Amino acid sequence: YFRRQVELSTMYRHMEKHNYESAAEAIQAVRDNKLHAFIWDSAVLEFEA
Amino acid sequence: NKKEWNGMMGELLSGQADMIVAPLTINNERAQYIEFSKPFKYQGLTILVK
Amino acid sequence: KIVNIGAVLSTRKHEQMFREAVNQANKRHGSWKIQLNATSVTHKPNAIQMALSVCEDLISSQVYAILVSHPPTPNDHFTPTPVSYTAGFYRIPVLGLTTRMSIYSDKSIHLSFLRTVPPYSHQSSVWFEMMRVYNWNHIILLVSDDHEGRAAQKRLETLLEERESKAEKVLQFDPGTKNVTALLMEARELEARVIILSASEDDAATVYRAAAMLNMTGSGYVWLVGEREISGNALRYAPDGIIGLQLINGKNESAHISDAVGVVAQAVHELLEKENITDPPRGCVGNTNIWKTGPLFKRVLMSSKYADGVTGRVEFNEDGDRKFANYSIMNLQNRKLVQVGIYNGTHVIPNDRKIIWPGGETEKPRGYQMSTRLKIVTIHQEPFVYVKPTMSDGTCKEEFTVNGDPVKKVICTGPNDTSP
Amino acid sequence: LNIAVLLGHSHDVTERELRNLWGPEQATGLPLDVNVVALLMNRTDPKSLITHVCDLMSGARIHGLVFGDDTDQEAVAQMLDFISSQTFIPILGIHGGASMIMADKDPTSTFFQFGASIQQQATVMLKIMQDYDWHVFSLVTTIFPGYRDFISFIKTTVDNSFVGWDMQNVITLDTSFEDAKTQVQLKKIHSSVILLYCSKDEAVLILSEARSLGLTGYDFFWIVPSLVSGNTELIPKEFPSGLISVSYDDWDYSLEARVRDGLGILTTAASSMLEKFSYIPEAKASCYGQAEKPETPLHTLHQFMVNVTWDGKDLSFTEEGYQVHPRLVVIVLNKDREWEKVGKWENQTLSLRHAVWPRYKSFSDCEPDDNHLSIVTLEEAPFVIVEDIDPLTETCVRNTVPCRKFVKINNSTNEGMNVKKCCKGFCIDILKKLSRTVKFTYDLYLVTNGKHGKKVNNVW
Amino acid sequence: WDMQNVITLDTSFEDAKTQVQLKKIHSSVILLYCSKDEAVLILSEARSLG
Ligand SMILES: *[C@@H]1O[C@H](CO)[C@@H](O[C@@H]2O[C@H](CO)[C@@H](O)[C@H](O)[C@H]2NC(C)=O)[C@H](O)[C@H]1NC(C)=O
Ligand SMILES: *[C@@H]1O[C@H](CO)[C@@H](O[C@@H]2O[C@H](CO)[C@@H](O)[C@H](O)[C@H]2NC(C)=O)[C@H](O)[C@H]1NC(C)=O
Ligand SMILES: *[C@@H]1O[C@H](CO)[C@@H](O[C@@H]2O[C@H](CO)[C@@H](O)[C@H](O)[C@H]2NC(C)=O)[C@H](O)[C@H]1NC(C)=O
Ligand SMILES: *[C@@H]1O[C@H](CO)[C@@H](O)[C@H](O)[C@H]1NC(C)=O
Ligand SMILES: *[C@@H]1O[C@H](CO)[C@@H](O)[C@H](O)[C@H]1NC(C)=O
Ligand SMILES: *[C@@H]1O[C@H](CO)[C@@H](O)[C@H](O)[C@H]1NC(C)=O
Ligand SMILES: *[C@@H]1O[C@H](CO)[C@@H](O)[C@H](O)[C@H]1NC(C)=O
Ligand SMILES: *[C@@H]1O[C@H](CO)[C@@H](O)[C@H](O)[C@H]1NC(C)=O
Ligand SMILES: *[C@@H]1O[C@H](CO)[C@@H](O)[C@H](O)[C@H]1NC(C)=O
Ligand SMILES: *[C@@H]1O[C@H](CO)[C@@H](O)[C@H](O)[C@H]1NC(C)=O
Ligand SMILES: *[C@@H]1O[C@H](CO)[C@@H](O)[C@H](O)[C@H]1NC(C)=O
Ligand SMILES: *[C@@H]1O[C@H](CO)[C@@H](O)[C@H](O)[C@H]1NC(C)=O
Repeated sequence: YFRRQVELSTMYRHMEKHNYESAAEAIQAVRDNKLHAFIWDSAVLEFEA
Repeated sequence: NKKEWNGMMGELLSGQADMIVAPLTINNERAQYIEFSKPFKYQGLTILVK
Repeated sequence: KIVNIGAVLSTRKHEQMFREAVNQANKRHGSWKIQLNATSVTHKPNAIQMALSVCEDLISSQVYAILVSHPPTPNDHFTPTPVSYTAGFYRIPVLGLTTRMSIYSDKSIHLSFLRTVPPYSHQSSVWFEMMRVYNWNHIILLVSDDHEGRAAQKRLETLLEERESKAEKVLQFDPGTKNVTALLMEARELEARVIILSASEDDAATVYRAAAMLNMTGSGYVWLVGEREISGNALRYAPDGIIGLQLINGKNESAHISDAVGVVAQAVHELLEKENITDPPRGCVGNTNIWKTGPLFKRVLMSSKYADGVTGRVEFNEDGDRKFANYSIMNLQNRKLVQVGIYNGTHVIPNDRKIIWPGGETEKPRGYQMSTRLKIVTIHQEPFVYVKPTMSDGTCKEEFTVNGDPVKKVICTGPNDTSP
Repeated sequence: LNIAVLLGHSHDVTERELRNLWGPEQATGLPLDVNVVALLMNRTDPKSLITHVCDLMSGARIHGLVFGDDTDQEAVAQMLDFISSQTFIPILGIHGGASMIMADKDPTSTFFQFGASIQQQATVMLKIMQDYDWHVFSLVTTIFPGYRDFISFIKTTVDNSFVGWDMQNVITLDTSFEDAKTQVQLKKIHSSVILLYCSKDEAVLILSEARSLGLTGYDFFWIVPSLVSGNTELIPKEFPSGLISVSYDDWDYSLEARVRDGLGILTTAASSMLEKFSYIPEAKASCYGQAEKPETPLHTLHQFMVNVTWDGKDLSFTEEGYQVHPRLVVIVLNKDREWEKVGKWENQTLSLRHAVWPRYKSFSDCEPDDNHLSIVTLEEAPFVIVEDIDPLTETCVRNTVPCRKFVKINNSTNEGMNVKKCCKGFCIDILKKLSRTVKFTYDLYLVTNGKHGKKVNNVW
Repeated sequence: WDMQNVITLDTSFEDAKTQVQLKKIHSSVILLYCSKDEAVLILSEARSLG
C-alpha cells in the first residue's frame, strides 16, 4: 500500500529498514520503547490499549 | 524469474489449505487473483504511540 | 496446358478411383485447353528414400496438388512431413487427408499445408459444447502428448474465456510411463469428477487399468474420451459406459478423396481466371528460385468455400480445416459400440438411445463432490487467534466468559515457532 | 571425431581457413582421432542437401555436422530437421535460413539453431523499453502465426515487471484491412510506442495504413522483431527512418568465429562424453538399402551439451535447443535508408552506444515537426530535487522524471558522461502539468557551466 | 466549443489526399455541407472508412 503510494516513498524508505516479522514483536518493542509508532487498524489497537 | 506470493496466500494458492478465515486485508492486488467475501469488519488505519 | 496431380499410396481400390477423379475433374470444367495428368506412387517403409523419390518426381512433374492417402499404415510414426516440407520450399499446398495431430497445424512450420480432418482440439470444442449442455464449470484434464497437448490446453483455455472459467487441474507428463497413480490420487482429492483423457493407446490402457483397479468407474464419475482412446488395446481395456467421439466418414477414404479432388479442381479453375500464373521450376539440379505465387495460390485455396460433395459443406477455416463437420458420439454399452449422439458444428443432438453411464442412473453425474470438511488456515492474530499449548494431552481449559458462556475452542495445528 | 562443416553459399569465402580452423584450435584435444571435412556448395536445393548428407554419413560416419546459409529460406533448416529426424546426428545451424527460428522441434530431432527465440527477442525489446521507461505503449499483432505465445509472454512479462507498465490493451488484426473495423481498432491508440508482430508483406500495408492515418509521427515509435525485418539491403520505401529492430546478425563476430565456437562446443561435448562413456562413435550406417528395425542408441550429445563453457562465454542451450544467451544487435533505419547499427546485447543485460536516444525526427518527407524542447535547470532544493537512479529496479520512482548530468572526469579533461538521474520537486510538477496541458515533448538536463547566469565581459 | 479543423475537399474521393484529410478525425460528432449527389459518395466513403 505504501509501495504504490510513491508520494509516501520516503517514510517507506524509512520503514523498509526496520520491518518486523510479527506484530507482537512491534508490541513488545513499543512497550519497552524500542519503537515510537506503529500503523495498524483502530479496533485492534484500542483493544490492546 | 517471477514475482510470487508466500505466507497465507502462498499456502492457499498452492491448494494446501481450503479457505482463509482470518483478518485478511482486502485490497486491489489480491482480488486480481482470488475472490473475496463481503467484509465483516469496517475499520481504518491509525498510529499507536507511547 | 498440362497439370500433374500427385497421389502417394493410392490403394488397390483407389488406383482406378484416382484416375476417375482426374477424369471427372476434366468432365464439367469447360472446354478450356487445360489437361490433367495423374502421377501415383507407392511407398516402401523408409521415408528417407521415399521422400527423395517423391520430391524429385514432383519436381520433374511440377504438380499443383499434393495429397496424403494413408489410412491402412500400421507404422505408428504417421509422418507425411518431408513431402510437405519440400513443397514448402516453393510454398506448394499439400492437402493432408488422414492425420489428426495439431502439430501439423503449425502454420509457422507447415507454411503450405491444409487438411480436411480437423484435430482433437475440435473434439475439445465438442466437449465444451457438452459442458454448455450440462452446465458444468470444474473439469479435470489429462493429456500425455505434449506437442498436441499444449495446443489442446490452449484451445480449451480459449473455450473457457466465455464464462471466464478455468480448468481445475492440468496434467502433462511423459507418454509411455506406467506410474501415474499419485496424480490420479490428487485428482481424486479434487471436487469434480470430469475426466478428460487425451493420450496414446498404451497410455489410455494404462489409465484404464489404473481406473478399473482403483474404483474410478463407479457412481459420480464423468468419463469423456475421444478417438485415440476407443481404438486398439485401449478399445480392449475400456470400461463400459464410456463416451467417445468419432469422425463421421473421416476414416472413409474414396469419397473423401473424390470431394477433395473436386475442391482442388474447382479452386484451380477459379484460379485460372486470375493472371500472373507462375510455375514450379526444376529444383532438383540447382534451382532455388522460389515459386512467386505461393501465398497467393494458398490464399485462393483458403477462402475456397464449397457445399457440393459427399460429406457436404466443406470450407477451410483460419487453421485451414473442415468447417462444421459431422460427429458421432459413441458409447460402450456392455463392451459394444453404441452411438448415442450426433454433432453438427453448432449444436448437439442425442439420438433415441439412452445415455448409460459407468456409475448409476442415466442422468448426468453431478460430480462436484463438495469439500464437506474445509481445511481452514489462519495467522496468529492477537485479539482473534488466542493460542494455548496442551494442558496434559490434546486438551484445553474449558473457561467461561464474564457473562456465563464457554469459549468455543478448537484443536488447531499452529506453528510451534517463527524461527526458520 | 569425423566432423564436417558444409556451406551452401554465394558469398565469396575460401575454404583453406576452414582447414586451418582445427589445427591450432582445440589445444586441449581430449578426443584423439578428430578429422574435419570442410565443404563449400553453391545451390541450396534439398536434393543436394540429402545427397551430400548421405555422402558424409557414408564418408567414414561423420558425427559433427555444421551448416550455414546465405539465402533466406527458413524451411531448409526444417528440411534439416527432417534429416535430424532420421540420421540421429546432432546438427548445428549457423546463418541465414538455417538460423531462422522455428516454433517447436521433435524428440526425434537433434538439430540446434544458433539464434534467439521470439520470447528472448521480446525480452530484449522490453529491456530496451525498460532502459528508456516509456511506460505508455500498445501491442499490435496480426493473425500471422506465433502470435498468442507472443502476446502471452508479453502479458506474463508485464505481470512480472519491476516497472508496473501502464500497458494499453492489445489490439489484434483479424482480416485483410477493410479500413472500417481495422481503422476503429487503430484509432484507439494514442500512445507513443507501438509493438508490431506481423509478416513483411503485412508490415508494408500496416505502415501504409498508419501513414494514411497519420500514425507515423515523431512521437509514435515502432519496435519490430527480426522475423518481420528481412534483408538488410532490400528495404521497402514505406518504412519510417527510425524503425527499431533487433536481430542477432552480427558482423563484428563473423561466421568463421561462430563456426569455430560451434566446433568448440562439439569437441567439448565429445570430450565430456568420452569422460562419461567409452564407445563414442554411434551413428546410422547408410541411407540407401535401409533395412528396418533401427538401432536407436542411448549415448548421444542431444541432451548432453545443454550447458557449455567456451572463451568465457556461457553458450548454454535451452530445453528446446535454442541458445540461452545469444548475441543480439539493436539496429534502426537511418535517414540514409540503411539499417544503422546502434547497440549490442550482453549475456543477460543490455548496453547501448547512444545513451541519449536519437530520434531520427525526419522519418519521411511530409513531417513539419518542431515540438521538442531543450530544458536546463540548476539544483535548488524546494524546486529541483536530484537523486540517483534506484539500483534495485534500474528505474526511477515513477513520480520523478529523468534528466542527464554531464559529469566529467576531472578538471584537466573535457569528456563527461551524461549520467541519467531522477528529479522531483516543485518545478518538476510544474513541467508535468504543462506537458499535460500544453501537450508538448521536452528534454530535461542540468547546467554544467556553473551557476544560474551572469554576464562575464559580455558573455553569459 | 471544441472544434477540429474544418475539412475541405477538392473533388470526389481520390484515395490519394482526400482520405488524408478524412482519417484525421477521431472525434464523434461531425457536421457536413455538400449536395445530395455528393452526399451518397461522402456517406459511402464514411462507410468504407467505418
Ligand atoms: C502422366 O504422364 C506421364 C508422362 O509424363 C505418364 O507416366 C508414364 O507412364 C508410362 C506408362 O505407364 C511409363 O512407362 C512412364 O515411365 C511414365 N513416365 C513418367 C513417370 O512420367 C502417365 O501415363 C500419365 N498419367 C497417368 C495416366 O498415370
Ligand atoms: C506408482 O507410484 C506410487 C507412488 O506415487 C507407488 O505406489 C504407491 O506408493 C505409495 C507411497 O507413495 C504407497 O503408499 C502405495 O501403497 C503404493 N501403491 C502401490 C500399489 O504400489 C509406485 O511407484 C507405483 N505404484 C502404483 C502402481 O501405484
Ligand atoms: C467409406 O465411404 C463411403 C461412404 O461412407 C462408403 O462407400 C461408398 O458408399 C457410397 C454410397 O454411400 C457408394 O456410392 C460408393 O460406391 C461406395 N464406395 C465404395 C468403394 O465402397 C463406405 O462407407 C466407405 N467406402 C470406402 C472404403 O471408401
Ligand atoms: C475400492 O477399492 C478397494 C481396494 O482395496 C476395495 O477394497 C474396495 O472394495 C473398493 N470399493 C468398493 C466400495 O467396492
Ligand atoms: C504480371 O505482373 C506484372 C507486374 O508488373 C504485370 O506487368 C503483368 O501485366 C502481369 N500479368 C498479367 C497478364 O496480369
Ligand atoms: C451433418 O450431416 C448432414 C447430412 O446432410 C450435413 O448436411 C452436414 O455436414 C451436417 N449437418 C448440417 C445439416 O449442417
Ligand atoms: C446443423 O445444421 C444446421 C446448419 O446446416 C444448423 O443450423 C443446426 O443448428 C445444426 N443442427 C444440429 C444437428 O445440431
Ligand atoms: C555448383 O555446384 C555443383 C555441385 O553441387 C557443381 O557441379 C557446379 O559446377 C557448381 N557450379 C558453380 C561453378 O558454381
Ligand atoms: C553443466 O551442468 C552439470 C549438471 O547438470 C554440471 O555437472 C556441469 O559442471 C555443468 N557444466 C559442465 C562443465 O558441463
Ligand atoms: C554476464 O557477463 C558478465 C561479464 O562477463 C559477467 O560478469 C556476469 O556474471 C554474466 N552474467 C549475467 C549477468 O548474465
Ligand atoms: C579533480 O579531481 C577530483 C577527483 O577526481 C575532482 O573531484 C575535482 O573535480 C578536481 N579537483 C581539482 C579542483 O583539482
Ligand atoms: C580548473 O579549471 C578552471 C577553468 O575552468 C581554472 O580556472 C582552475 O584554475 C582549474 N583548477 C585547477 C585544478 O588548477
